[PDB]
Amino acid sequence: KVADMALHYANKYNIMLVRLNSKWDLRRLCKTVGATALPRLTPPVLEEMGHCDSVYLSEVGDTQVVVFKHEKEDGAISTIVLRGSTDNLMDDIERAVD
Amino acid sequence: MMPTPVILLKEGTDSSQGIPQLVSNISACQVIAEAVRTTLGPRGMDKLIVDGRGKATISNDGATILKLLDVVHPAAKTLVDIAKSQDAEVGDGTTSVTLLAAEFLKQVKPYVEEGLHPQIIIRAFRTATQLAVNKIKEIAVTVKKADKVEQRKLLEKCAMTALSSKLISQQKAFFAKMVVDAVMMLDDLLQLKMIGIKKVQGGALEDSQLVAGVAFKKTFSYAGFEMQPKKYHNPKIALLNVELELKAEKDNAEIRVHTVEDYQAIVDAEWNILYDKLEKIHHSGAKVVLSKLPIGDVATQYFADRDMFCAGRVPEEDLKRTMMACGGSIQTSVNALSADVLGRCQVFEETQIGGERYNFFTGCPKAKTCTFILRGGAEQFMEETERSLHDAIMIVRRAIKNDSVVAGGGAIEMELSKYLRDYSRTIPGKQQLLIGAYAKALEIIPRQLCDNAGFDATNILNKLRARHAQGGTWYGVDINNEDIADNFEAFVWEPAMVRINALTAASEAACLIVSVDETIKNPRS
Amino acid sequence: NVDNIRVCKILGSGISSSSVLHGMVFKKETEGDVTSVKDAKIAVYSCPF
Amino acid sequence: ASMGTLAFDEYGRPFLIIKDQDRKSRLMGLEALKSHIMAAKAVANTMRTSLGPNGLDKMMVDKDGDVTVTNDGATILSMMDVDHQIAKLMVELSKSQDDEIGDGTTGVVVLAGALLEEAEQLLDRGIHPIRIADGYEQAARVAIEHLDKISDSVLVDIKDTEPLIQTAKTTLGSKVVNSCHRQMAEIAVNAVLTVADMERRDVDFELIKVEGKVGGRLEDTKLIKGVIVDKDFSHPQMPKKVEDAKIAILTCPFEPPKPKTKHKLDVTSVEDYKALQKYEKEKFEEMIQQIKETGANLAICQWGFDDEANHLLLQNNLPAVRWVGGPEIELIAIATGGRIVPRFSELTAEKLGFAGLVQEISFGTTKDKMLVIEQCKNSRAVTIFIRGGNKMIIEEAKRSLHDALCVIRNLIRDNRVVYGGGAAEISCALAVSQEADKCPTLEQYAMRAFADALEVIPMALSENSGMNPIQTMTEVRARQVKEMNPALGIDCLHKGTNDMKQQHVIETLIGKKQQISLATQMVRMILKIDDIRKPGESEE
Ligand SMILES: Nc1ncnc2c1ncn2[C@@H]1O[C@H](COP(=O)(O)OP(=O)(O)O)[C@@H](O)[C@H]1O
Ligand SMILES: Nc1ncnc2c1ncn2[C@@H]1O[C@H](COP(=O)(O)OP(=O)(O)O)[C@@H](O)[C@H]1O
Ligand SMILES: [Mg+2]
Ligand SMILES: [Mg+2]
Repeated sequence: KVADMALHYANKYNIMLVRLNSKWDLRRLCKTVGATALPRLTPPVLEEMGHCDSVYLSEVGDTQVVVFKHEKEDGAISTIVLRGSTDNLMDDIERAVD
Repeated sequence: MMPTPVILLKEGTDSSQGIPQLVSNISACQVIAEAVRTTLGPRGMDKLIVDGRGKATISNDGATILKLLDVVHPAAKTLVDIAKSQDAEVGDGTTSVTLLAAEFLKQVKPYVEEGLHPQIIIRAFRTATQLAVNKIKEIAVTVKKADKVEQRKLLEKCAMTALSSKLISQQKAFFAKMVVDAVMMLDDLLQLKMIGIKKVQGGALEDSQLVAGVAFKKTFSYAGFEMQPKKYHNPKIALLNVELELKAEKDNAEIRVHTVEDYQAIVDAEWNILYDKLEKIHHSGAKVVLSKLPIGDVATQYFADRDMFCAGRVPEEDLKRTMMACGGSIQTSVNALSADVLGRCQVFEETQIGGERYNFFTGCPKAKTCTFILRGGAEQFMEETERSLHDAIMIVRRAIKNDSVVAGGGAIEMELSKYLRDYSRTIPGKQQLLIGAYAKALEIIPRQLCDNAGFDATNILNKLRARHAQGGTWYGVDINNEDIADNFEAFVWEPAMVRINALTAASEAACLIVSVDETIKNPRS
Repeated sequence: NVDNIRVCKILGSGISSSSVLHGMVFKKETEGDVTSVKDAKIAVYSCPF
Repeated sequence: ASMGTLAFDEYGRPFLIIKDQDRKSRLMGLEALKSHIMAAKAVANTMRTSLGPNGLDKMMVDKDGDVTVTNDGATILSMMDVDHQIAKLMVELSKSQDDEIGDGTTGVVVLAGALLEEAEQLLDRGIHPIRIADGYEQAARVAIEHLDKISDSVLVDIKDTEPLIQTAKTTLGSKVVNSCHRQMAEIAVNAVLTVADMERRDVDFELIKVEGKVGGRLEDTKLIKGVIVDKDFSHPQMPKKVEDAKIAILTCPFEPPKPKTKHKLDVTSVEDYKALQKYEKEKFEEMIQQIKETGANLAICQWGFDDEANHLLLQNNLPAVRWVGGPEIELIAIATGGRIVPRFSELTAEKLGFAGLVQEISFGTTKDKMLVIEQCKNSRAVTIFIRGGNKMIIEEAKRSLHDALCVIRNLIRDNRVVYGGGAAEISCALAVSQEADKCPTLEQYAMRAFADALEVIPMALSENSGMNPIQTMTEVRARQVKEMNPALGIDCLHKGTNDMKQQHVIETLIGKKQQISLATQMVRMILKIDDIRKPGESEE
């Protein structure tokens, strides 16, 4: 969770906040960005700091998403964004992708 | 069937296989479609669905009606899902998708009955849909001038067309102008949460207003609030996230004293903490104070003594809208209330709105948000007005992203049907029947428009087909004149993406329904 | 690694509009006011902020 | 005619579409329209008897057996226990009219019922309901323009209140409090004018306190330019009357201070106990002295206080009241001109409110005491005290006064008026009829139906008063055509003349405009519904 005062002071210094509940998503983000999940609020050292080509808030259809995007044609994790007119159709496409 | 001593699946597992289940699925899709047919076009009607608790809902939107229907047929649920998809991606055309998909299925039903292989039908649908989408992209009219007045007129006409099927269609020009004005204030993302929609009971539809700022209901003022002035001519607004009350310093704070002097000092320290927060707020220069957290009676009386306005428990989205309109910052701490974190509006006022008290922030020149105040005689009346305005807002947003339009009223459907028939005449013949069936199914929209309007559908369709064949692209149904007319010159304009997504979703749903050969339903746990 | 390929399902535009993104997508929103960074310098914390 | 569809497939396999579809019901098209029209007609016919000075009341009984006798249409429909969705729409329309205007809650329902009744015949003739709705909308536009045309302005000035008195009397004529007609109207007008921002701004109703106590007479209802308080003086031996009272409004209980944060005061020796006892005694003496130093005569508290403070207040000639509610504290502070003080340390002379007379009032053999804070200097808050022979007429007087206050508020918002008694309806019907002749044929039927529906209000007024409806309405319409006078209505009171301008039957223009607008919108909304899907489960 994010404290109100912490959110205030982060907004004051122009810092983007993302709150991932699931530890799996945090681990995958660490893999795909190259950062290390620090256990304290200490400022990150140079090696532990992650890097990405672009991070932004975007809307696809009617769902708001947060995108971590690499301009290079490489990376540890790549994602496939599946569109469709039905949930069942997208599930079948996901099975085909698997 | 021979009863095996130990059966394969569980007791009560029901399985339907073969052509009969496909025909039953098509019939179920038809049944779902006919529940929304009459809600199509300017002469469409509304449906009244009552839930289990007796809270009725009235709507003209196909997606809403389908959602309120407790559809349990597995094949029929695909139509509801594609209606939801069309509402999410576009926001308009939630009825056309269902009618088009059901008409596709109905047209191919006779061939299914005679043992035609469903993969052939699926391939034919894919080919026809690809061709139709390409034709829509090719023939869509675009304005390559980037003119302000022309683009605004395009937005207003698109909003008018999207609105001329609802109960606010009589005031459609007024509401379309308001919707276009509201949308043009959004900065770059056109987020829906930046367009507030307040519904206040009582009043005519023409009494609805759009405020160039932010407005919200009064939120449980404490004692001493009535001595605060209710009008400011150049206020500075202190947007805060602070609880201005006498309370425990923390939930785990314990005070240990052993002297009465220390007791008095502790009480005075609590009072001094509260008064220090209040004095910092007052010395910030602000006149209007808003907080997400509650503001106590002591703070209310303090601000009344200083001729200031306060309001606690303001909803978070309303504070975001006020921040965007005035240009401040939601401060969780009052230690640094500099001039750059304070909102500013020309006029703040609290007025009576139909039996309720609303706070009005107007005159914001840099506002990136707006608030709709909808008036009506009933809760469902205002809810349907809100749904109609949402449809118009989504249409205007999509038009803002790209200004490609096609004439409505079935003109595009006739053009696509003619093109698909012309293509089908030039193929070997097994795909020919299916592509012709697709083209014929494309004729459902103007036929349903004529049926809803009480015309003679056959004569209108014959005239439209003749006009399209002999030359003319944007000829559709003219409801008022009981005849056909050039719908492009009649300003029946809709974005091309509406029809594109409608055709794509209908084709995908039809292919998914056709591809199924067996349905197995396990017993409920 | 199979798990390195993530699938995000977003309804609305048909499967022909699907695309491959070199990164990750989270169907969520930002807590603060900043909604876009061009030269991101992510610092990941596993502890509450 | 119901149960949706039932086919079970042409192959004999089960055909289940909607959950619990075999226990649900549905109506489509003209049958649903006719059912809606029938329900609305029933509601409107029930309501139409409570229209006009000769209108009759409805006795409403709730779940717990409590009884309310009323003529207010919005209250009648709110308490009426409906199940039909269209009836709920009528109830909500009446509530909307009450919210926006405050008067005319019965006329809207009758007008909507008449409009739907005419739409029934129009549909039977074979007209699409959307065409009927469009014709109704444009006829309503014409009627609203005519209402603006024939309106008249009045003076809302304080010096001359006679037009306001006449308007309030016209509003109160249909209520049971007409036995004190002019008195009730005048107190309502004075109440609204006292608590009002002058420059056509809002009239804030939290500054009007409406209180009803049984006993006495209805004529004893009076306007108090101050605050009536259900509380009394804390000590039984305190004086029962204070003259030229200098009020001291406080929100701090007269008790030793208590920190909000969790705390513990450790007592470790006998000296600590002595210091604590001396601290308590000195805190009581200090708070009493701080109250007394400002020169105040009366102390008003919100959170009560204990015995030592009570006896110290009595001993120091300081009458006091405890446990006063927050709204009452705010009203007292507004009326007396004082400031709400959160603790004695901040109490000064300039924060003291002044009241000419503070008195405790008895109510016969009831032991019930109430406090009057009146004779303020420039009281910006007002209170209405209602008496009566039983609680039911007290509640009815409360809602009648609310209607009068709402009407005067509407007059403040807009000073244009039209003359009631059905004169406005007849003139609007005539204007719609003249407009229909120039219109193409197809919308003529809708416009004529709208005019005939508008003609129902004079018919209801004449029938309620015993006169023949059709003959009286036709004669009045013929007179209005013969001589240009939109002020001729239905002489319900049998005063001899039909000129409502002379009879001083006055209504707010915005009230009529809202009536017509809301009726038209609700009629259109009902006419656009062609399908019902009730659960039909008959659940308990
Ligand atoms: N003024 C008009 N004249 C003729 N056709 C119209 C007019 N306005 C809208 N339509 C048609 O009505 C159809 C349905 O629109 P609408 O009912 O608003 O939403 P949906 O497409 O979700 O049903 C559209 O395809 C459009 O072509
Ligand atoms: N003295 C009067 N003479 C003739 N008509 C009157 C008189 N007073 C009231 N009316 C009419 O009686 C109608 C009903 O008014 P009332 O019952 O007070 O409120 P509502 O309009 O809510 O029923 C009004 O439309 C008004 O024109
Ligand atoms: Mg539409
Ligand atoms: Mg009345």
